[PDB]
Amino acid sequence: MKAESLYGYLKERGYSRTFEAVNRNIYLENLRKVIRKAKQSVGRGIRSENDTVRIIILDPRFPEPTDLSSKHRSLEHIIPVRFRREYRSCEILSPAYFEEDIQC
Amino acid sequence: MLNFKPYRVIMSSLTPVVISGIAPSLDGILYEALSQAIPSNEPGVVLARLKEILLFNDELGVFHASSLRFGITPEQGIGATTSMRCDYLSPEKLSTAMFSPRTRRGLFTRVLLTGGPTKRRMTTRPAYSAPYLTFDFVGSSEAVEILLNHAHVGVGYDYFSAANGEFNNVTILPLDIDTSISNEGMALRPVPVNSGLNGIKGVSPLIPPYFVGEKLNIVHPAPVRTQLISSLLRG
Amino acid sequence: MRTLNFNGKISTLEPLTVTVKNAVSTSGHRLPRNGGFNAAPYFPGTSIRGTLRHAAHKVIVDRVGLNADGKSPFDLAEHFMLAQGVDINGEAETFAPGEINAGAELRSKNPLISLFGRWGLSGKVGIGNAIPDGDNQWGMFGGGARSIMFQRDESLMEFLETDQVDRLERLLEEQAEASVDISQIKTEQDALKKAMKSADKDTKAELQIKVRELDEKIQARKDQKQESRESIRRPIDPYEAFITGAELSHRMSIKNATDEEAGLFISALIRFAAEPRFGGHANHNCGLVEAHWTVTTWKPGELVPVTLGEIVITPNGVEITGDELFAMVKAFNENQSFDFTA
Amino acid sequence: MNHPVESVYSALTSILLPYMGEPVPVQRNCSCCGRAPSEFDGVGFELVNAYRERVVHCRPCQTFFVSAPELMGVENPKKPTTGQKFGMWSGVGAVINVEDNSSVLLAPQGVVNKLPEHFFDHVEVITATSGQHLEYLFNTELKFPLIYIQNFGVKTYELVRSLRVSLSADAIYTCADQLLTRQNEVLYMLDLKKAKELHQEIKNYSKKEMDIFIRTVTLLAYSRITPEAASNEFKKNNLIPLLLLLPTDPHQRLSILHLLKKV
Amino acid sequence: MNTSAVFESAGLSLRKVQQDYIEAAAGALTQDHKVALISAETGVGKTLGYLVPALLILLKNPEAKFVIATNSHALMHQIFRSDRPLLEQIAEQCGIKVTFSRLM
Ligand SMILES: [Zn+2]
Repeated sequence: MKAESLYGYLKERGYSRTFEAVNRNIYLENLRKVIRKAKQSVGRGIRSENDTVRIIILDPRFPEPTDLSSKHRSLEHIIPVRFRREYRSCEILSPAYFEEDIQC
Repeated sequence: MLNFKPYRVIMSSLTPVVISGIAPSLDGILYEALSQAIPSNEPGVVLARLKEILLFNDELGVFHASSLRFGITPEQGIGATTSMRCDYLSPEKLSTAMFSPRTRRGLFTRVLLTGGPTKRRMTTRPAYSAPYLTFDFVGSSEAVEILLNHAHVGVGYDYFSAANGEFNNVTILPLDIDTSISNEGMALRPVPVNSGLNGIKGVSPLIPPYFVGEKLNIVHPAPVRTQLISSLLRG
Repeated sequence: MRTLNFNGKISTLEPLTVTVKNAVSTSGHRLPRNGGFNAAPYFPGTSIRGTLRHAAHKVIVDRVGLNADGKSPFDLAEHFMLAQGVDINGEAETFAPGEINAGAELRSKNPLISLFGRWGLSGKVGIGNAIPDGDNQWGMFGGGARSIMFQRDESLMEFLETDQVDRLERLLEEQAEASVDISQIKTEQDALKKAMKSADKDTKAELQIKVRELDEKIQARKDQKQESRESIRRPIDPYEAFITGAELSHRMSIKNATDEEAGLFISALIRFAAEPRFGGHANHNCGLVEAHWTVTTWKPGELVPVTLGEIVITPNGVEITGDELFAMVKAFNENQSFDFTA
Repeated sequence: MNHPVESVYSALTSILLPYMGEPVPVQRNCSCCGRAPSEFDGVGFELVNAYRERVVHCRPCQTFFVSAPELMGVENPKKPTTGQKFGMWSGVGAVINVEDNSSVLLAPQGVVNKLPEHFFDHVEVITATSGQHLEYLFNTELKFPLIYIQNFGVKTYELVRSLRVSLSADAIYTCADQLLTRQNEVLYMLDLKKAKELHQEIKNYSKKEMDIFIRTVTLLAYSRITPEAASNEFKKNNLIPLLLLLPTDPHQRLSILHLLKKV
Repeated sequence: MNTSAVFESAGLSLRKVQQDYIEAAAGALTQDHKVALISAETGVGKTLGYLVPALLILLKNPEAKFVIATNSHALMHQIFRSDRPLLEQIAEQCGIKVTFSRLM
């Protein structure tokens, strides 16, 4: 309905955009809201300079470091920039394609 | 003069990359990006500003900017696609509203598009379609991020004209060892023959732009190098 | 001089498609994917570049106008120079190969040949690809089938004369027999192709000189049709396009461009907004786009993007925002000393 | 003198020496090859092409436009008085040994039929179609440096500007009448050495394993199968050494595979 | 000016990121009728990151105030739980006043 309301608003404003385009826009805005919310969630850890946190994301949809083309790649921004190296070197509980290809 | 740290840049390839025999060096991409940023095509000033964002080997005469290396994932690999350019003489182009053809019997002499100096040029070039492109370089991460994200620069022969090798999602990660010039004695970019690095012989200018300057003998890596994206993100 | 980066989004008003020989295969019409089938297609920047170059050339034609005789002053040589940069008469300033900033006289005199290059003169406008901003934004559009008019609307037969009615019946009979012959020939071809994947070199050579002869048999049978060479009741193959309302990230730029060249580019974009069509299949109104391009520039010396304005093409109009964009447009409108005839 | 077109002219197209006539002093570079007049000794052949363009062709370049029906036979019976031209042959190639200055012509059977007897006396011709050029190159002991033209074609200018001496079997430059830019020499560069070693070592693999390897590599080079799938196919079929001997470049992979399935 | 000395000389273990955030906040507050949007991840320090700019701008035109709105009820304590003496010392170094107001 938020998509419907925005579509009606843009339609009355004269903007010509399909309903699915408004759905995509609302989905991207919701995804950014989700990124912020999980940034807040992660911020619950490391409240002091000496604090050490093991952050464990059990969601299958969280982008793997090697899967740079994942749909929710923006979720990598959940990890603070300073710890992005630690994002690259992370224990994967169930990695996919966990073999050694020969066409290197 | 700025503190330079070895960084690896990985970007998502969006269009096929056309390699002009020698693999595109990130120094060339950055040179084009600066030529856009500084409204000047003079090689001297663009190079002087490029040295401020890239580490330059005086003893070797090149920038610390590894050549193109295709990051291939287990999903998509290096693919062979033809960058395909055709003249499209539409009816609007072929109309008296746009020019005055020579007339005989009141009929307009049609343009011979099947050949000759006015043909439909079907220029096809090879291009390598990998899911990612990667370079290594000893330079400022901020400036290169800004340039690659905002400057109109791609990887390959003509990003400007053909829009080949469009990339996005430019991600920089720090490295532990400078892998721009050498890699266990294997040159990862064009270097002079006397540097002692093995690879493939070629002729090209050491410093960009690679279409000016005397073409002196150099050693360059394989034009098409592929590495697993997981191995590239290891650092 | 200034570098104007037009970073923006193209929202597709009606499906956006393009035919590329490498992308197009016998399996069907696919967009350039830069990889396998399970990859993200991109609208070529070559197509957008050619469309905008044609728009700019039309703008130049209008600015120049027509001779006293009502004919365009451009000849074939000049027309092709401005359209596609092919020197047909062999008369062009052969600039030095190593001197980058060559043709400043030509660049000033011919802003079109400045923005887009000619053969031997690097163009100033870099037109990037339109990259979709989603994972499902393309589809097999068009398709459908050509239906015989008289087999759908019986009323249309009331207009045909009995001789033409018999002609129609003969056409349908020929179509039926040609279908039932070509289908069997293609089945034999399919069997031969199935045997192509278990053959050795010798039998391969024997059984591929056979496939082309079956194709020639197909062509001869189609030629034998007295009333219609090609079947009219044809199922149209779909073409791959971007969905309606696809937000495609588009990256354009002009490099170290005088205000007049940028003005010509903006005028070309404004003219393009009259018929904002990219790609083919215009029969299905494909290509209609509305785009908003934030026009940025680089700070002198500093690597920071300043926002000089915005270019919003929509069916309701072209919105130029930013004083400097108007300045460039008027500057191009001024400086009447441009010389497109040499 | 020391340019690619001169060698092929001396080795192959000198047969029509009688059929040009004397040169003409010129003051502009040869439009066909493009090099400077300083290496023409100031002489050249003026000509007008089918597009009504005044073009200067030097001694080795003008031979591609000479009509010698009494030597080169008739190319199109509708026009008897214009025989086969070196610059108009499509599907015909040649291999020119520069140091020996000899030439072998790889023409299809139709062209060989059209050629008279007198032609063979000056140039040795072996019947081979467009696809059989690679068979001759692979099977016969080539002698380097050599100029390997693959398609004389009709774009003579691009042909001459694409000629490149093949100094050794590691890199044989095919001249297919398409302008040999630095972007597209990968499609015109043939590594007979790597193809030869791969063919030598392919004998150890079954025909089924061979077909599997070729199809997997072709699909991978065309991005029709995921790299994990191709790796699984190679590992299951024990095709690892073959991949190790392939170039990383997918276009070169396709070229050498095309060569392999021809020999 | 007093910016460089008063941070380190006061004994605060200020970091470079703290300096950058403080300078950005001060410069933004210098501009009139605009809006400043700065992201400040945990660790940079917001309690003192923006309040020191407020004091520095207080030194000039000392006839204004600075509301500091914090949503969380615990953070309003945090402004005056263990940093009120710190900001008071900073004011003593800079020299003029704090004049806190714990509004609820
Ligand atoms: Zn010549």
